[PDB]
Amino acid sequence: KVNPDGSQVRLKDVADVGLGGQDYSINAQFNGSPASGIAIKLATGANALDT
Amino acid sequence: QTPEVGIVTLEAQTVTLNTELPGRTNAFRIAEVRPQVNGI
Amino acid sequence: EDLSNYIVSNIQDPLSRTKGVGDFQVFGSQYSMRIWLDPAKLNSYQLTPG
Amino acid sequence: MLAAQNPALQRVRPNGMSDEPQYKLEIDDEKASALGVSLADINSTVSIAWGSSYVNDFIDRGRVKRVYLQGRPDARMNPDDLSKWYVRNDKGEMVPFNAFA
Amino acid sequence: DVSSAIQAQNVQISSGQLGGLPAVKGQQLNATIIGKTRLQTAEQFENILL
Amino acid sequence: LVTNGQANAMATVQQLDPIYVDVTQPSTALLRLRRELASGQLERAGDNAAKVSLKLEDGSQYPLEGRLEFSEVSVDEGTGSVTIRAVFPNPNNELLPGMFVHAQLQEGVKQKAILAPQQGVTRDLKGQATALVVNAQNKVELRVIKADRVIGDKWLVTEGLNAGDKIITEGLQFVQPGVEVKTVPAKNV
Amino acid sequence: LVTNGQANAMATVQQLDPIYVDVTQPSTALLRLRRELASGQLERAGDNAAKVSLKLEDGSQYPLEGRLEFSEVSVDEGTGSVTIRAVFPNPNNELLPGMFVHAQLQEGVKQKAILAPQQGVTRDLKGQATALVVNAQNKVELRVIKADRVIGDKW
Repeated sequence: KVNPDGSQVRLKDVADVGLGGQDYSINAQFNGSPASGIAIKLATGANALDT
Repeated sequence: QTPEVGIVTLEAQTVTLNTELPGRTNAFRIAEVRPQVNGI
Repeated sequence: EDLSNYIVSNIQDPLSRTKGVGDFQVFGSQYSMRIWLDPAKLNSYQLTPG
Repeated sequence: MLAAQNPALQRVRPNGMSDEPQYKLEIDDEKASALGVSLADINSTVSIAWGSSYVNDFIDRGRVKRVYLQGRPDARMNPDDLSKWYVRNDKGEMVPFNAFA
Repeated sequence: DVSSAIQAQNVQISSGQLGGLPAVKGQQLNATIIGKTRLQTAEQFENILL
Repeated sequence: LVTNGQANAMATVQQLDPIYVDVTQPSTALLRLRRELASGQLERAGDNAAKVSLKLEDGSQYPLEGRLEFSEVSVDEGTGSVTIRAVFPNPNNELLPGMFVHAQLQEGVKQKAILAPQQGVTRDLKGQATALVVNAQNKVELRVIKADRVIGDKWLVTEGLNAGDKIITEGLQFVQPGVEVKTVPAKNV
Repeated sequence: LVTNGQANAMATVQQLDPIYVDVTQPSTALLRLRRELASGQLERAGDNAAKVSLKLEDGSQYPLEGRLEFSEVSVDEGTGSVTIRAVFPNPNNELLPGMFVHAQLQEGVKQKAILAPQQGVTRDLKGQATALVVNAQNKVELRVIKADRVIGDKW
């Protein structure tokens, strides 16, 4: 919002913005260290070794 | 065999810290004429 | 979150166009810049989150 | 309970989840509409400030990603922090949730 | 006005969660918020404000 | 027809040889300024503590300058902004009352303001500002710094970087953090 | 031109060496507070029923402390809130009239209260809170409980 006398508000004054995840629900860890991954499921009607 | 980097060493320096503020001008002396008498 | 962002933004799609991968399950997700509101400074300027 | 004692069965197990406590707040629409607060502004306020709504998308390093909008982890935590969120009515002032919910 | 009222009285609000991630470091409360819910009986659409 | 004491005007009579400017700053910046003065980090401006430089509607700098006065004790309700009044001389009528201008009032001086160039600062994947620094024994290193504001065409870093240290400006596409290389002074000094 | 008793002002001559801080509070919370203070569950005693010690908009504390004045007897029909003003001294113009502040007015204490952690209590099918308790002969029995306020991470 901004009044016509020149005084405005910004999103930096209302909220604290910043980049992060879109869902903090699941976050794995491998062998002690922080990690992540992508669990791959196989397509049906196809073998596993070529995939 | 190892490439070189173009570098700029920085040292201490004083600054002035300007800030920018919006807002519109108004005149020093506005005197809108008002009649304080009646007639045509 | 950063090395989940890396796999979602770079590794996932070439690993998804490949032969015989039907569905993924990414443990985590990418970046998405979030706007963390607080109602104190939201009352300070007479504003609603809409 | 009836199947844990049957000796022909082993490791009988629920595949679901044992159920949680759930905080169901009672929005009083009558007092909300009697104080001038519109009934869509309260829905938008609750949905954005609690449920991390979806608005539009932004570009970072050539790949399009999305933008979420949710209240801070301080004023979202326990049922004492339901009272912090404020809703503007049709007059122009701010009306708290603990006045009518 | 009646259509825009009953598009706003019986909405199924995605109404968040107590202690949803991310949380304050060191608090162990979790409960699902049930906000509004869509009405069921005839005596519940009977009490719709206009 | 005209009656005794009308509400509307009749003919606006005004002079323009000085012209006021009504700029507004938010109260968060004023409270941060009051916190930085009492601490040992920032100081009073001094002798030239009152000059203000005007940026016009088009962006070109107004050549003359004036003084500011009475940072007002009142503050608005629905916006929360402290108004600041400045006075500008105007010999040739370039300024008109009603333009949307940007004043530039100064505050404070920094004693140890560690100050990095612009082409040595590049954002990483997270979104925070980082710069490449060589070590004492000639090897590069990445540091997480914080860039508060930019002045001229050079960043004003606050933490992370230090006094007398070094920042790579030319030759950024051949280095990653860890490879050992030797110091060579660049072009822009 | 000016006239006798015009609408708009000409100059606002404020003094602010003490200040007033109008502080809102919704009527439902004050009604619940009057209920639980008229009950024997809680008491308000001591000299600390008048200190406020407000904090500013950005979370910075205010170094002085003030005194709590009257409470307004009537709520506002557009917001449902009483106003409770207070008096604060600022010797060097620390805060300006018209800001947004948070009062921290101390309600009262509860002498010899017990706190249960959040890992212990879990709700029942009706809505009654309960907590499993080990007896003196080391047998677990069920006991209902009434925990409604969370402080820290303990009910």
